[PDB]
Amino acid sequence: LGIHSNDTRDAWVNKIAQLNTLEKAAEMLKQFRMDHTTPFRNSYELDNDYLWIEAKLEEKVAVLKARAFNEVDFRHKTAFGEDAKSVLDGTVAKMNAAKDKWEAEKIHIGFRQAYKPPIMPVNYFLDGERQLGTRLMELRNLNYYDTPLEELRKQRGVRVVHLQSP
Amino acid sequence: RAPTSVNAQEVHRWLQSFNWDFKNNRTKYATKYKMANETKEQFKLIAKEYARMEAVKDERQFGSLQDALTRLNAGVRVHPKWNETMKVVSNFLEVGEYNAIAATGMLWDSAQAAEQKNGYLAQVLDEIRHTHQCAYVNYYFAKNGQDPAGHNDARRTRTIGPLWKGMKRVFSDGFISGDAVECSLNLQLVGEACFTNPLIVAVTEWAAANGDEITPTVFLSIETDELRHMANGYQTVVSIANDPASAKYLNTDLNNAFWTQQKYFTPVLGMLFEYGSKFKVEPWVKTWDRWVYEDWGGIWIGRLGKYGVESPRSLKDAKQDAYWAHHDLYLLAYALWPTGFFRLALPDQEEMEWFEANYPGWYDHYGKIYEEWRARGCEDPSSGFIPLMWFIENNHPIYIDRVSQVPFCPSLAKGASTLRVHEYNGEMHTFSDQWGERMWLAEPERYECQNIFEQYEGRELSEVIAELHGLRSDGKTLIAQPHVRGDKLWTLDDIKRLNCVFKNPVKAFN
Amino acid sequence: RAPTSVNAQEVHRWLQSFNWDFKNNRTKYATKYKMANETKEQFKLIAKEYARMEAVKDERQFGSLQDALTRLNAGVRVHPKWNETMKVVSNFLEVGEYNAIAATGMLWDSAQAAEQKNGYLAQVLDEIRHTHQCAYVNYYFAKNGQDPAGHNDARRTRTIGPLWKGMKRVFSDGFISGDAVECSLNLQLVGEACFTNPLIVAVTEWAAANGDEITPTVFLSIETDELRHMANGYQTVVSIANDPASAKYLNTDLNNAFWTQQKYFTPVLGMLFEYGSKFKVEPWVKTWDRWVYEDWGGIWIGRLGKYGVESPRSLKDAKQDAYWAHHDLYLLAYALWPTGFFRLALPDQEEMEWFEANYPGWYDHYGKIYEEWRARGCEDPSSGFIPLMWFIENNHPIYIDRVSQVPFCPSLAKGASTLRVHEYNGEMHTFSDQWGERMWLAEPERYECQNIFEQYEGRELSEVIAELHGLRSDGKTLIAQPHVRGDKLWTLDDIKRLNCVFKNPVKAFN
Amino acid sequence: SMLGERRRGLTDPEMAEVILKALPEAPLDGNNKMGYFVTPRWKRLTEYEALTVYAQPNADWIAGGLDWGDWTQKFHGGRPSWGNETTELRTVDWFKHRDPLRRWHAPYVKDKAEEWRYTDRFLQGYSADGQIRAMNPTWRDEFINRYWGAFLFNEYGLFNAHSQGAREALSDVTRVSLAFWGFDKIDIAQMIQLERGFLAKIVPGFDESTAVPKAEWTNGEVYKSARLAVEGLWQEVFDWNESAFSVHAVYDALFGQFVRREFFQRLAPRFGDNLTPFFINQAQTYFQIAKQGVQDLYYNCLGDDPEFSDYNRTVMRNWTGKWLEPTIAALRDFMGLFAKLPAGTTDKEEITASLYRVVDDWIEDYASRIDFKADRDQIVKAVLAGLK
Amino acid sequence: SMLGERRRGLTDPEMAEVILKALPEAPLDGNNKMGYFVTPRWKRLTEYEALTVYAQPNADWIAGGLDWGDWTQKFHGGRPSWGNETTELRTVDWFKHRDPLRRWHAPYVKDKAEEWRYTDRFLQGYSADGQIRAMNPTWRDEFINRYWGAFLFNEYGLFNAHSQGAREALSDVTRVSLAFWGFDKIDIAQMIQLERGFLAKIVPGFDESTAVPKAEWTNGEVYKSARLAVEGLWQEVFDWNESAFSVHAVYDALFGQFVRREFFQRLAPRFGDNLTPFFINQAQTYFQIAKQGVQDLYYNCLGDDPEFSDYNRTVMRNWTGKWLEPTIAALRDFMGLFAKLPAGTTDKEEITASLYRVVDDWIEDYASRIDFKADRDQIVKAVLAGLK
Ligand SMILES: [Ca+2]
Ligand SMILES: [Ca+2]
Repeated sequence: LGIHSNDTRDAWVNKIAQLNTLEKAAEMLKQFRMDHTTPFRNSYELDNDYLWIEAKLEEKVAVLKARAFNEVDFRHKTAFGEDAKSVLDGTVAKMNAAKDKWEAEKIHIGFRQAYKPPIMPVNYFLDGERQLGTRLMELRNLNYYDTPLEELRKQRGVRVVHLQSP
Repeated sequence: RAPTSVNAQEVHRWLQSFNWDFKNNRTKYATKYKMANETKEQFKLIAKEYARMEAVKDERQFGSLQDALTRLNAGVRVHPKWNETMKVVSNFLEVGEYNAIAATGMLWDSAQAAEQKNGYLAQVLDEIRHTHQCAYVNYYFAKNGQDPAGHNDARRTRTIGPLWKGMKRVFSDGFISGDAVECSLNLQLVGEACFTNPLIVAVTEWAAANGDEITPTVFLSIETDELRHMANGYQTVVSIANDPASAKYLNTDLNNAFWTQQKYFTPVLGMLFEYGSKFKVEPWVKTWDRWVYEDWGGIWIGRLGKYGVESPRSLKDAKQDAYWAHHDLYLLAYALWPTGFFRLALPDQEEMEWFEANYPGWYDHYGKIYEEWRARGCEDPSSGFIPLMWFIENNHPIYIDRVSQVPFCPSLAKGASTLRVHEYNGEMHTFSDQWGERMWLAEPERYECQNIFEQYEGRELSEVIAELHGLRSDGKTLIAQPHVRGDKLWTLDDIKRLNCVFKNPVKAFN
Repeated sequence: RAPTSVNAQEVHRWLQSFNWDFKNNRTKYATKYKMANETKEQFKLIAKEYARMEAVKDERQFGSLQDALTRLNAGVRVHPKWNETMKVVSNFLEVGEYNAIAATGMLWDSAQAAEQKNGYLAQVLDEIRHTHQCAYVNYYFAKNGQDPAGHNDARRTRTIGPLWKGMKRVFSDGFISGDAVECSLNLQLVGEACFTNPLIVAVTEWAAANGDEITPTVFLSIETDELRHMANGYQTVVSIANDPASAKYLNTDLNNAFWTQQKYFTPVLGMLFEYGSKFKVEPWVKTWDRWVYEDWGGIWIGRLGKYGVESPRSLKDAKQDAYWAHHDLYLLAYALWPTGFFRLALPDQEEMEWFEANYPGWYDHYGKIYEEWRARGCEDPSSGFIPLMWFIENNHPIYIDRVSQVPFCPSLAKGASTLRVHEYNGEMHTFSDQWGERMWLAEPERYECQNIFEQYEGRELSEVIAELHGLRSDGKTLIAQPHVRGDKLWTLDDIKRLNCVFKNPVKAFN
Repeated sequence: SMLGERRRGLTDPEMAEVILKALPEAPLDGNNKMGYFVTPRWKRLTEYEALTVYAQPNADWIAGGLDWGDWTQKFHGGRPSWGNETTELRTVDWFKHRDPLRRWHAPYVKDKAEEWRYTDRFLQGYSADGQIRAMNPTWRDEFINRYWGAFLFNEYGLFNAHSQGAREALSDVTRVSLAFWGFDKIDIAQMIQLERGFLAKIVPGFDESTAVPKAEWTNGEVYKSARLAVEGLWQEVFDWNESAFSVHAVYDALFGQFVRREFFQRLAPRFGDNLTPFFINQAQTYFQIAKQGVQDLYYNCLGDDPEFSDYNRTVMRNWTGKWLEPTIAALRDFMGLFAKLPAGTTDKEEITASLYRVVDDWIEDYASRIDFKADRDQIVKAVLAGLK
Repeated sequence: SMLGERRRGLTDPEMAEVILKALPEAPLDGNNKMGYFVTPRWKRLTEYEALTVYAQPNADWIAGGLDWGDWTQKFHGGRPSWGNETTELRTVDWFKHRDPLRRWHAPYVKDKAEEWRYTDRFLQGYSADGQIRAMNPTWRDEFINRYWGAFLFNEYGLFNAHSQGAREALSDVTRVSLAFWGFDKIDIAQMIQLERGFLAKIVPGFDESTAVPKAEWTNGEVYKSARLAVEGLWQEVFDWNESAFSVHAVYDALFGQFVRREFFQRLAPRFGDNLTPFFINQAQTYFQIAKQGVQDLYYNCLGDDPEFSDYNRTVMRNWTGKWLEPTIAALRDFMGLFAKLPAGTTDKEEITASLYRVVDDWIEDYASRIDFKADRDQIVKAVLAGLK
């Protein structure tokens, strides 16, 4: 029950083995990424294992999507029937139609949370990564320092717990 | 029928034309900059001339190592403290060199000019060479040294300690995660130009002073390759200088790059040098000021000034926090000695005198603490005392900066003592400076690195060590030690008897 | 279609068949023996593989020399006395190895079996390797050492002195002048086996003890080549054992070859070791006894008894001398110090104790003489005294063995001190022993080497030195010196002032 | 000074006296083997593995990793420095791979350096020997200064296709092999160019510019489809493995081998040309070297993974099909090159004989490994369906 | 023990201190260049010249010697260890020679070692590439195994012709060059056997035994006069310069160059053999390397000697006439081999043109250097009479 081997991990191991459907496993992954990844995750309860769990989960979805899609689909269709390129161009669209860094970052993180392989084919995903990621930076790094920490903390919406500076 | 041939230069002359145009002939990586496809590289080399000049270097290096140095028992006649220090220096530089392999591969993909790609390619191969060279140093000291433990398994025993995390930030993730240009700065523009290059030479000086002729033989060779890494970095700023984004994002990326690197190396390097040796070469203070302020933040950055490159706005901050950084950190590294993969020693009388002479005030603070820990038996397994306990007793929390991963103790530090805590979506975050805080506030998803106190929460100390293999071949004695002598070595049991259980320091604010 | 290749042994298996029969397919050199054309070799090499294994050794060697050893300033940190000894040791060995080049080419010519030729061939190239290796040691010491003179020009300054003449006999003419088989005995069966391998190792030991890591690096590599060489000497015996003449001549040539080598190397190697060093490894006598008497006088000589080979009938007189010969010789070498290309030192206080301890009676003989010479001011340039003068005043003529070239003073010696003077067809000849004397009586025309007294007769000392370039670059200071200190070095003028005029000691006889 | 002012702990009496005094009577651990915890691919652990395995700091969540936790700094968006998300293939451990030639940086540059220096020596001898004389003028100024040359841009393209792998590879062993596969490719391309620069030096009027060979590659019809396949492999694939696989186990195995081994390695001589074959020997030696690595990774390691064997083969068969077609095209457009060859140079039975060798080798060394059911005659028919 | 028992003066505190104490403040001479007295052939003295020149202890009575006096021990009868009496050529200084490649032992075995390791790599790439499949069986089993095979004995014999020069060479620079010229020859012979051994491994039924090529050499017709010339050069010539000169500047420059380049190199390619040309590139590189040294010694140093120029040229012209006849006989007999080729392989015009090439190169690189009046048509005509 430590760093690399623990009940929590063992739990999901057994929990994942029960997935006999691409749809189920695919959805679970989605819900897992919504519940345990990124700063916007729903909870930090699995902070010490979610990364290792998520992979054991991408695995199942990987194997299943394999023994389910046909070549053309495995290369162009998400494990959700979604048309990879469609979603891609669809997201880059909203990204470039973003008013500010706050809007931008919200799209990118959601994109990764929803279509991270084995959901979307890696080819499209990383192509998105280079497009979305680029835009995100452009907005963020523009007058990166202009805002004062006080204000920035407010914009980020953090809850200042303690401050000390001599 | 005169004997004739063609050299690399005569071929490279056509290398630029090797690349052609076509729809998606562009980078696969996110970047706010546009690398000019008309950019040239400095050295007109082809794969074959590259291999040759490197093979020649290899001959001398390995020749010295396998022959004369071995005959002179060079892997043994080095001071114990330094034998330990190299477990960290060599292996930590290894990952830095290794990640640099991916970073330059990424840069190579970023460049559109045939020559700029070729230039980065040379480094890809250089960084692989450097990974293997640093690996060889630990390999050699493991094979022929006074204490193989750590040298022989650093790749996995490194993961037990907190110092390793920060290394992955400056020389791993900071090398490949983010804008290719941002990664380029962390690597070549700031990392290598400001620290690595000078560091590499310095390491050879401290090594020689302590009887280590192994490291100079390897690092000086690595050093010869640096001239190209510098070339690549300078070319990065050139290939994007004429881009409108440059005047819009360069500096920010540079300042952030500068702070990122100095945040870790400022404390760590000075620590390794001054505390991981017996004989000293020069006070880390005069060294840092020369490297950072003079050379880099002046002579080097100044030359890029004609491209809009400005001095890091955090330079004032960095210097003000640097003075005691390394001294402040060793207290933490020693207090947490059981989590390492190397053995540490407390300053001896000459050293304490050396420290006080060079850093007035050192003894009244650090010196007295070390004498207290020692008199109390921090070196003796039978004392039942580990300095971490003293921090708990005197209510001196130790935090891990969520961004740079550098351990810090505001309540005790003679250096920076600012502490900023924030809660966000059910998770607490601790920061040690304003630059790192801003980096987090703006890019929350770029920094979610779990700290040791978070991963080891509630875990008993000897269990973490055992699980991560922090033991010697006898399965009982720890790799890490609070002294560098040959007797009275701490065993896993000695640690278990302590019943030290980790706690997430941030929760005290709940 | 699996990746395949062919190795050396796979080719060598057919090398024996390369030679073919034809009328004139016979040796071009005179010889009493017949080498069987079915004779095989020990190592199954081919040109390319030989090159590769030697290339590998060169990398380590030159790698060590060019890198670590150079960084450690190993060229300088050697005892002054040893730096000098190596001027003689490396250059003299250089010619032994060089003549071995032609010597083995002659054996390669003599052998009829393709494999036996190939064995000798591998040695012809090795001897070229060895010439260049010994040349490198002198080259390295001149480039990086404390006194380049002599190291930088021994190839011409060696000719001024008498110790050099004997060298060309044992390790030059004795290797190529005479019956191919006789030449092989001088070089291999006795030369290498009895003196040269044990010597090489001994030299590396004395070198290390005296701070020299250059010589061990090179000589230890030379040493690795001798494996195939020991094989050449053995098969030479095999190639002629089944020959009627073998029984009739093998033992006579072996005896002569044995005496030839011992006569010069015993006193000279012993001299260079004990008098040409500060730190001692072991008394020359026991270093000898082990070689010549045990390990070779029975261990190596007995093994070949299955071929008709026997024990050297002169071994008695050889042993009955290896005790004092070197001490006898140093008196002479020092007395004639202005005839060398190296600097010599009088034994110091500690040394005399060592000498007297390991050789009782040493002090009452050699010790007291050195003390007087010191009083006479032999070390000081203004004394106007050269130990040679002492021998003149005390009626102690110094002769040169017409055969071995070894200088000897019968009236003051403790080794073989039996002067024999003959007159033949208008010429005088001086012998120091009954073996060399027999050699000359039987082979007058083989030994007509003019000695230094004959060539220098009527010549003023300083003139010979000047004519033969025995000066340093300042064109004034002598290369040779009576002491090894950095100040008060003798100049050409200091010698001229002595007005020492050579005379042939044998002209006194009526 | 003669002794210098810097005192060294190894040779300085005082300092070494201190060091010696601080030393333990014996090593503090008898285990003097670095990488002793690594699982050997062979009898005993090799220097290659010790120096390479686990150099990459992956955490356990990236199959094989031994570290723990997230990266310290990720990309804007959250993309990990290295992640499972950069390739479709899955494995129990990314550190399983092993370059059969056990090449770490030292042996690699040593081997290439020997070739470089020999190459130099050779050229100097070729020129001295005047072997150029026996060389058909046409072939020289045409099939080499144009068709062979133009091929350099092809090798350069496959070289660049390795960029992403260098960055995205999930382990040290794979990254090192990948880097060497790509590095060998730009080498060859530079070699092709070196010959032209050479021919220039010994054939007055011979232009070493890439102008012609490039123009031919960019606009020509000879390699038209070839270039299209290249650009696709290089710039349209974002999966580091799919790229390496498709490049070495498909395009270069088929088109590459044919162009190198069945066109120039089989014709240059006929026109009195031993020069070009000297360099092709290198490229071929390199091809075979790289091949052993590709097989171990994609077949021995991934294709035979005790957990994702089927899964991976499926992906490779898919990528195989995905790129077999573009490769076939490239070949066809190439077939149209013989038509420019003088009469008698080569018939159709041969051209057919060669094409069949490639496919058979390709099927035997690659296709059969992932069970990609291929049809030799159809492929050949398809490819061959484009002559004259 | 960890430290060991042996104390070294460089690292042992006590001993090192005693040593450092005895050291002079600075070097006792600032001339740190060994061999400074050697007259440099080029701008500055080279490592090659320093490590080599004057290593041979010749006295002044052997032109260029710096020593004095007779040898210490001579042969029974009185013959000197080395002496003027071993060669007809005379010079003002036997140490004037310089290998233009400046090869001392280290550089020599290094380049050969590179070539060796690459050869191994090449053979491995070659066998794995399966190129042996397209090589003509008859060419392989007949011309390579038997005729190319028999040529190894020719190379071996020429190697052996250097044995006496190794012993008698009057200077280190010549001894070294001569030794390397000879060593390269046995290397080529061993490479011919290596190829046969390689073929035995990748070709079912190919016999690597030397019995066949040896029987061809000793009893065949094609090489009869070549063998007779070789036997003569090796065992009937006692003059070390006549041997080296006649071997490289007459026999191997005419016969050797024709066989290696104008026959095997020229025709192997036509039979799908890229294997043999690989090794021939080595032999030709070596031939050209030796040629530079040969030209320097016999033309630059001896044929142009400021004192014995006329004399040496007379002697060398004498030797050229002496060995040109047996060499023509060798070529004449070799012409027989062409009648054994498959019809259409080559023709009388090509054969003639190729003879003219070797003869023209020979007249230019050698004959003309000593004013030897050679009639190219006369030579070729004499040789062609051998065509069946
Ligand atoms: Ca008389
Ligand atoms: Ca006939």
